[PDB]
Amino acid sequence: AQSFLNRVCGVSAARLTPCGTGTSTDVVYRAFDIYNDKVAGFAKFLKTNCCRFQEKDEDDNLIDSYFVVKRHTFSNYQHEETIYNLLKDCPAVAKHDFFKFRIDGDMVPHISRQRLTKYTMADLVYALRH
Amino acid sequence: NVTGLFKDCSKVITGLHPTQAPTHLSVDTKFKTEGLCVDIPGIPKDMTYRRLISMMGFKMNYQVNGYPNMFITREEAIRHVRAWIGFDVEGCHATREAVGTNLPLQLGFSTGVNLVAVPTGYVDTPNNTDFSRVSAKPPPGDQFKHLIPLMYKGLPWNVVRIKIVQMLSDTLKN
Amino acid sequence: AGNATEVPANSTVLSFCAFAVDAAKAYKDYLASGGQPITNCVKMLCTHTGTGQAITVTPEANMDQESFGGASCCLYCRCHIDHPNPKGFCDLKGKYVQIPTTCANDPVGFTLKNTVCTVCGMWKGYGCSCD
Amino acid sequence: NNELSPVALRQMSCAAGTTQTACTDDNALAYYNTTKGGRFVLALLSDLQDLKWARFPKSDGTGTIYTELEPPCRFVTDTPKGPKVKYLYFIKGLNNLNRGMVLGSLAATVRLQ
Ligand SMILES: [Zn+2]
Ligand SMILES: [Zn+2]
Repeated sequence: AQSFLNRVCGVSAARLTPCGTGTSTDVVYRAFDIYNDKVAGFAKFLKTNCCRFQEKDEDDNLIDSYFVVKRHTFSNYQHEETIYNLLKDCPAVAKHDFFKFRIDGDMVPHISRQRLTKYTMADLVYALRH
Repeated sequence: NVTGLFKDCSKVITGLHPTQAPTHLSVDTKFKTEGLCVDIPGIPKDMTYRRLISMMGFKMNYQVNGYPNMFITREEAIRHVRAWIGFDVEGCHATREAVGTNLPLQLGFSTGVNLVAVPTGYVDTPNNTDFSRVSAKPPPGDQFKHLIPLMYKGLPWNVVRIKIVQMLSDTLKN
Repeated sequence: AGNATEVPANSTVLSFCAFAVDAAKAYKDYLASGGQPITNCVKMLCTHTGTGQAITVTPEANMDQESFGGASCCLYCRCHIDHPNPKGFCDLKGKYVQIPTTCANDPVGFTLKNTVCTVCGMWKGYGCSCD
Repeated sequence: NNELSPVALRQMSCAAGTTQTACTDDNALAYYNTTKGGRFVLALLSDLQDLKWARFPKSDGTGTIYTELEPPCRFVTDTPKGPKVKYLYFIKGLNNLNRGMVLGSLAATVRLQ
């Protein structure tokens, strides 16, 4: 399994510890602000297109930082790419990292958002209004 | 006035060290000082650039007898039936590394055929061009949604030209 | 997108070298087929001091001649076409070409008709002590 | 994770010019949304260097509007004979929302340089 887990620890702070499962995704109860064409609102869905790694610390204590790796369409993989490649500057951008990895015989793409935070401004504002 | 003929196709805008650019336009404005180019030891030459190049704007019409002018005029194609066969192709542009080039994907004629093929193109290299295979996507037009299942299943050029010249060699051989 | 490149006025010219498979005798028939030259060779500049060896890393020129680039001097590579080179491309891509004053109108026919001599490293006849 | 808006913004041709009177009847390209209030208009598309006014018949055709235009946005489309200069005027004081959806439908339709 690890070569993956290895291979998404990229180059930095190899102290990871998948509080996920193995190489499968995760299931989180997170409160989005959503508005496609059909649904809408500010509500708490069950999201699951993400593998989630809790980065640990020297002395091997946990520590609030995360690597969130999402897996989606090739085409969309390109869009995200060319965009990120346009905009890798204004420091308010979490430093992404793209790659292609294999699961089985499948060359599934993967995007790796680096060092985030367990929550998001959503969970704050939401679970303070409601 | 500049050409889409041999117009560069990759997004990299850093001019070529003119010892790696076969034309007086593909030189960065670091060498052109009053229409002349001055050698620069301040930076060495580059060996890391793989850009596809456009293949448009031809307008082929030299004038010699040693080749017969391929394009036939109004009558010389009306007179000669038992040769009429269609020719049309569909194309697309690349995604990440480059864009701005037209390359074929499906080829149709008068014969009830529509050949599939993966796109490839002349990438520029510090030694010559290579004939490289690049990621492809159809144009964003929604009427090209029919063109979705054609990019991940096409064919290279060698087998394609064999099969095409052989469709020729059994349908037009008569 | 990318970067512009060719002149539309010599389009036809490169067209004859884009679709040709016997492109050498083809383009020499073109130079002699009712046309004016490929008006885009990179124009270098040097002190015109040094030996006559054109194939040089930094312009190595005479008082008479004049330097163009190294790469922009082979039509086999000027047209991105395939090469009959054994392995498998053209050499002059990367250096410079100081052609003597006479034959320096077009360096394509020069690079193809002449080729450097191993003795003096110059173009064979311009000049040489080759016997 | 939150998609914006699948579109339906139409495009017509009509009248615009530089002053209240300079607007010739056919030279501009309106992008608009027929909302609750007629063919409610959003932005202008043109090829001319400048057009500071436009004129369009009303809902029923009573009068001709005298809707001024923005300092146009510069860009180049492609036509089979190379690049072609084009400007995108906006009806001044049009907030980010419709500017955005117009850019959406537009850049969707026209691929630029
Ligand atoms: Zn060559
Ligand atoms: Zn010699």
